[PDB]
Amino acid sequence: CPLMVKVLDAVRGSPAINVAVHVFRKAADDTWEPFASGKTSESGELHGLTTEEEFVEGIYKVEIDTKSYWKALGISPFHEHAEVVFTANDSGPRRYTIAALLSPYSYSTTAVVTNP
Amino acid sequence: CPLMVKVLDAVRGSPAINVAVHVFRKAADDTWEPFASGKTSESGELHGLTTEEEFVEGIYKVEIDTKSYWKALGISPFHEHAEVVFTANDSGPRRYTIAALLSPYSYSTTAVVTN
Amino acid sequence: CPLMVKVLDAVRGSPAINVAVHVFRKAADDTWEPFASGKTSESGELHGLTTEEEFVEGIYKVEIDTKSYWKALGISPFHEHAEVVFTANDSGPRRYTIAALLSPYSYSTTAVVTN
Amino acid sequence: CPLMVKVLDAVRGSPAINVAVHVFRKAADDTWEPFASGKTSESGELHGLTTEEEFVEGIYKVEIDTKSYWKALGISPFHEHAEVVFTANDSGPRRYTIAALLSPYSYSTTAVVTNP
Ligand SMILES: CC1=C(CC(=O)O)c2cc(F)ccc2/C1=C\c1ccc([S@](C)=O)cc1
Ligand SMILES: CC1=C(CC(=O)O)c2cc(F)ccc2/C1=C\c1ccc([S@](C)=O)cc1
Repeated sequence: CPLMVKVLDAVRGSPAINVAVHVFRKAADDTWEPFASGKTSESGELHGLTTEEEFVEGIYKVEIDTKSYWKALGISPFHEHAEVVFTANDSGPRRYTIAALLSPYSYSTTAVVTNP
Repeated sequence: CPLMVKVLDAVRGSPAINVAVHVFRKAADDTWEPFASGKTSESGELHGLTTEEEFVEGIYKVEIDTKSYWKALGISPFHEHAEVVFTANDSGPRRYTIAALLSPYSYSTTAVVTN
Repeated sequence: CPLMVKVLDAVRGSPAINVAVHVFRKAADDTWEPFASGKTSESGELHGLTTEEEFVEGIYKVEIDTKSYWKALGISPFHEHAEVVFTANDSGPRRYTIAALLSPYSYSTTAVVTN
Repeated sequence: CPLMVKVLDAVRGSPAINVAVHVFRKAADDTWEPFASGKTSESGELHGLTTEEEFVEGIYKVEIDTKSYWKALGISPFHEHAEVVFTANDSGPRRYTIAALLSPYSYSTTAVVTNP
């Protein structure tokens, strides 16, 4: 599994469950093409977005739909979403975990990049 | 000053100086329109981006060119840029400070909305 | 002002106001000696903790009473307090800003060391 | 496993390996008694610190030895260590993960608390 997302909720001290995530890849014409999407599980994790074969070199945007997550919990958050934009596989195949920590007016995102 | 940006460097423990920042507003057709830009000062701050007259309710994107910042320090970063997308509202508090803390493989962003 | 503290609230997007802060210096016997204290202002800041004459090289602990802050907002927090421990050095930059971002089950702290 | 530590390195985008961790518990006389210690593994994780039986109600301090970690990588960091202080098991047994993200002049710590 070459592309990982893991989301935590800094208000509840829990995984952030059912968080929608949309992945895009920059096309040759410089537009964002839809690449993959999904929702975090009970554990706050999202696996199986892509395969090594399909996950080629490129610039990727991981959109984490934070506003919808917070709204459902009765909180009016600041951000529309978190977007994490990065070049992937530009030195051969890697495994990426995008880790996000969510508060209503703040978020952090960290990448864990490993060589399999 | 309705909209300020402050950027800090978590590796050097300093303001992040000369970081390019580009602000966009979402247009009716859902495309991003350039709105304002600048570079952070020696205090890591960017002021005078817009005015209260111009800064109307709407969706905005603040783009922070973190990749160029790290490259100028000889450090290989993960992100192309940091991206902060939000709705500006007239209701609640109306001075917006977008704060950002930068590491090569991590960033955090916080909004300070005051009266 | 050799040592400043700024505290932000990540739930409300505001300065963290009236947060008690206690500063300690490590004594020769490795015990913590009270050094300075105060409460954050309406801007979430604490100034005038010490002077350049008094703020000598040594190990310091800045304790931020986050638990009481959350309790006053009716929110159940994880931590007893935030704890920031560091060596003050004369060599490098010498205005220290201890910045802290608070969530109920999370906090971040950053040091801004300037010239 | 009722007490978890997981540490990441925000400079290298990797787990923080061989990070020393010391756990203390507040005694009846208000002193910090040594409770458990260990080092993060290749995955940045530390397991097996304690057992449900030994992990009773109390106030705990998790000290993460960040300064030694950074020094070995040739970086002079700001903090001596991270200390995470919390009441545990004060409403019955829980499982705790203390998650830390490290930069030379900054750190964050989040708790993930689950009911088994
Ligand atoms: C070690 C670690 C993990 C691994 C895990 O949970 O399995 C993690 C996962 C997430 F989804 C979010 C954060 C973390 C984390 C540390 C951490 C990161 C950012 C912050 S922000 C900058 O306040 C604080 C702490
Ligand atoms: C109080 C505060 C300020 C205000 C200031 O210093 O002027 C600030 C400005 C920034 F550009 C970035 C962070 C902070 C901050 C606390 C803080 C925020 C995020 C993190 S991340 C999530 O580790 C950690 C600490």
